[PDB]
Amino acid sequence: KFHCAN
Amino acid sequence: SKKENLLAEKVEQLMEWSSRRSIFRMNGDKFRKFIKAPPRNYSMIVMFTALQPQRQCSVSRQANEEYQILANSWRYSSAFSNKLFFSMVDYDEGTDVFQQLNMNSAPTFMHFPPKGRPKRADTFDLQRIGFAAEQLAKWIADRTDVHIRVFRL
Repeated sequence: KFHCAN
Repeated sequence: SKKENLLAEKVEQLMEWSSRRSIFRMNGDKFRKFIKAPPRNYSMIVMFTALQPQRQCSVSRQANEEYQILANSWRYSSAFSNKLFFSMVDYDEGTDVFQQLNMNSAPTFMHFPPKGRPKRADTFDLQRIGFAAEQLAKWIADRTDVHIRVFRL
């Protein structure tokens, strides 16, 4: 998993 | 020393890279060679980022803009030396580095000292401070005793 804001 | 000589050569490679780039874009092999592997007598600043358009990482985009200003300011500074360099690792190019560092988001700014491993304050406190180039510069001065006075056109 990787996440970033917008 | 063999090691001293190899260090000198390594630094010359980084100085050659500097003639073509203000920020060194690294994959895992380059990160390991120039940032993790001994010998080093220089500090490395690294921006961990995710700039691919499809991810639409807005914070990474803005932080890269400020990092570019910072690294440009260094290039033109009277302080410029072979004792500090700027790098970036994009998640999609250095996924293995992010995994090794237990990172599942971006961006992050770190200082890797020449000797030993990063200390607590060697991760910039982005979520408290924001990422204005001037604030990155203040942190770098606190960690490295190199003072980059940011220029804006």
